Amino acid sequence: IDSVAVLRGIQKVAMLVQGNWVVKSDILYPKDSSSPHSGVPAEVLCRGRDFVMWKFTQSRWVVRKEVATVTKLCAEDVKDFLEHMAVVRINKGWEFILPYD
Amino acid sequence: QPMIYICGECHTENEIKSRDPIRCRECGYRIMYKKRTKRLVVFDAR
Amino acid sequence: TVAVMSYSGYDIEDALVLNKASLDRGFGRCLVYKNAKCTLKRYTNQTFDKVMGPMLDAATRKPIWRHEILDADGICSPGEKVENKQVLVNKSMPTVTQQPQYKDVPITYKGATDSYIEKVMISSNAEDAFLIKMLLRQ
Amino acid sequence: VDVVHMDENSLEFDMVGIDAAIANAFRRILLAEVPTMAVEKVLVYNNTSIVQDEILAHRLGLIPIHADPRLFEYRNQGDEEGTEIDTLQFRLQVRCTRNPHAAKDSSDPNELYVNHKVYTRHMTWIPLGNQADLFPEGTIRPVHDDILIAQLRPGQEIDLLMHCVKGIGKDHAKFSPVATASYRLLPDITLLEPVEGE
Amino acid sequence: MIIPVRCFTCGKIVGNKWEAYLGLLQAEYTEGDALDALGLKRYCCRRMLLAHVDLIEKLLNYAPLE
Ligand SMILES: [Zn+2]
Ligand SMILES: [Zn+2]
Repeated sequence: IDSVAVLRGIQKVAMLVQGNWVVKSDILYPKDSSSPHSGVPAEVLCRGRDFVMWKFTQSRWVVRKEVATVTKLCAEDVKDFLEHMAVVRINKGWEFILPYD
Repeated sequence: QPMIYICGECHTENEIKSRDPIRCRECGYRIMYKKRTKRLVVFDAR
Repeated sequence: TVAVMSYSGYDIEDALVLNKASLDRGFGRCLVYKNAKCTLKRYTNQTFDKVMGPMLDAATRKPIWRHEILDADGICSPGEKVENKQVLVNKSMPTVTQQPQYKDVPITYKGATDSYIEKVMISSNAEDAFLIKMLLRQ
Repeated sequence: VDVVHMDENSLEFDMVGIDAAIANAFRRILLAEVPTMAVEKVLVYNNTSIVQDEILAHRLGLIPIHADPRLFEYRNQGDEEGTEIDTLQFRLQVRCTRNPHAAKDSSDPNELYVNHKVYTRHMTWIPLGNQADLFPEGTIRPVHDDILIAQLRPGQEIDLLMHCVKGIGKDHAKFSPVATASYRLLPDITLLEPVEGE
Repeated sequence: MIIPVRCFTCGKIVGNKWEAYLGLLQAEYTEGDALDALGLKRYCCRRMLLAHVDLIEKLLNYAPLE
């Protein structure tokens, strides 16, 4: 493969965070998608995801109990979105699933 | 004094009086539901 | 919560003893939903079924006992309890086999125990028939 | 009698010298024959919640009431109204609406709605006759202040009227004053030979 | 459909512990620790919260609304 020029393609679809790639927001949900789960429906708000992945860029992790009140949306959104990238440890949120390459 | 029905899709009062085909006045939805009565009912708490 | 023991002798062949203060607090509480539907068709002759209103008692200005729970449009209203042999739809069909004569064919609640009405559905097919469904709860 | 622990809504104590056939009698009286005040009649005006009216009446039956049952008498056979002497009367009336101001993302129900949870703090006591002066403010209430009853969506409405009366626990289990009342004999584990080492 | 007011076996008022149980699971307790922190000693009370399914939160999606 042309493994040097292709980064102007890959930059549009994935960005490197904590030594690893993380999927970009626009791949998963454009701005008219309905809630993917049962319970109370919710609207899409991609910066409500992007702020969470931003917090993983500055801090070590998301480290506090009640971020769902600060960002106002359902706990059933945040704890489901996180569950595709991480595993829980007691009280201190989630553990990043793969080592710091 | 008139009858008042509730639409099934949009929950709006329709007041079907004359012999018309059953149709919501606002949407196109064609199922109505009656309202709850105003008479009281008495239950046992058992 | 099950204790496995021989108690009171009413539990000999597969019978099992319950707790009276557990059934009162909500254990085993079920609901039974039934149905009662009625159609009102238009004939080839230009005549049609119809729902008369409640037939009043003139001395008391209240409806008769068989028509007690009916609303003003002849259909039983959601929220009220039905007893045995009360009507739910006050239907009348023509006896066309000059002015039309009607006979009564009411939809009555056959049933040994009482039932509460929860919702009454009114819709129409494309053949000008009116469809009426009731949901009954015990 | 040695009382070994007591606080709010709990008690532990010892009885020495009594036999099983009297301590068991005390346990059975505390379960089934000590009277309290609980809801029996629920009069319904416009229940539009998803909770069925029978199920709602059954849930409102089991809420404990802070009335002192030494002050009331038994309602007679029949007598479906009941007077100042032998009843109490609470009024639940909740209407659910939309919150007119919220965020645009608007996911949780706690920002979108108001009165969408019917707790038991929405019960308001209604006096009868002279009960306003026999009881000061606050002594006639439901106990727990947080019990979920129903749960609503905007447009739905709950309005009813309760009638608490006096009854014993042998009749129905919503009249039982205790969560659990029981006993055990006291152990005396004794050592037959001296146990040393590991 | 909804959390029962009392436990079926003994009679402890369980029905006010549900909104607190979900909040203690938002603070990332295990269930055996949250049920102990709420005050549920016996297992008959513990299975009221441990086995409950909250169907009314999902039945209210299909309810008619304004
Ligand atoms: Zn409509
Ligand atoms: Zn229990």
